[PDB]
Amino acid sequence: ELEVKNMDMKPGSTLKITGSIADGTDGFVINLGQGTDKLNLHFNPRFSESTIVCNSLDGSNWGQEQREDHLCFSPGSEVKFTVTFESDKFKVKLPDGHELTFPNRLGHSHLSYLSVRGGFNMSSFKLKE
Amino acid sequence: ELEVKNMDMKPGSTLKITGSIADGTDGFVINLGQGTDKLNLHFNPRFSESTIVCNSLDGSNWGQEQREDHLCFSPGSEVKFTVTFESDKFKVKLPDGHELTFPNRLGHSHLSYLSVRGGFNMSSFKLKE
Ligand SMILES: OC[C@H]1O[C@@H](O[C@H]2[C@H](O)[C@@H](O)[C@H](O)O[C@@H]2CO)[C@H](O)[C@@H](O)[C@H]1O
Ligand SMILES: OC[C@H]1O[C@@H](O[C@H]2[C@H](O)[C@@H](O)[C@H](O)O[C@@H]2CO)[C@H](O)[C@@H](O)[C@H]1O
Repeated sequence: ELEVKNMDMKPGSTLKITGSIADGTDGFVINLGQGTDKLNLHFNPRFSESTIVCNSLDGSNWGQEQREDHLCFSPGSEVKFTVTFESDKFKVKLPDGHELTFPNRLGHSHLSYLSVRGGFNMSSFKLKE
Repeated sequence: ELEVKNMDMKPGSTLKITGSIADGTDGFVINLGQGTDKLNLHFNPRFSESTIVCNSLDGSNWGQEQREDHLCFSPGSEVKFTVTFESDKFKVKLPDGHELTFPNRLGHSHLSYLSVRGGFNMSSFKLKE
């Protein structure tokens, strides 16, 4: 339920998130955007469905749902995701090395809100230039 | 206006902040507390007065002000602060190992709100128990 607010994530920067995935959890959520009603990227690993459902949020309506069946990490372990923001798109680097890519459909050249929902408890985040 | 809402900082754990002091600023603030109304530790380095002002704020009530002139850093530099929360006091470890201490006046055994004002651009946040 943690929520970082008013950060300055410009294009080219890299956000490094390390946290722990609660035992026996269905999944979790990492939201990046301008605010709660505007999520440029909604990274959501569903252990239940065995997928990483990524999607965007523009107020009330979600965008087309994209899915990646490359859930190669487990609960009980503390892992790290490295998502690098780029005007054109985001590249999330999964803990097992596999890079993902989600489009910046909302045209936002600046992120400022992050929120950790679900069974993930992040111990630290690092914003690189 | 940067604010980390919803953290789970209990006594014993340690927050480890890192950032850049904006060139030309007169100071910056790091608030640790229950919210905007309740601040258990208001950490404020004044380059304009060359001290570090520490105080507590119970909604409207600002406690007795503490001033520590061990302000051995300047703007344009990257500093590191380590805040250990003992339920009885806050111990702030300055960039140069010098340790400060501020009594937990509001008697809380949990901190869930961080906020940064002033000319400090935060790059790291690590919280571990
Ligand atoms: O799209 C991300 C969004 O999905 C919601 O659930 C979807 C579900 O993934 C989809 O298969 C179904 O058709 O619609 C549901 C929404 O009504 C989640 O509830 C939400 O948290 C996001 O993860
Ligand atoms: O106690 C922290 C608190 O300080 C206020 O500033 C004081 C200042 O310390 C004092 O020298 C001056 O005489 O009065 C000011 C206002 O009462 C800040 O206004 C407040 O934001 C905190 O930083």
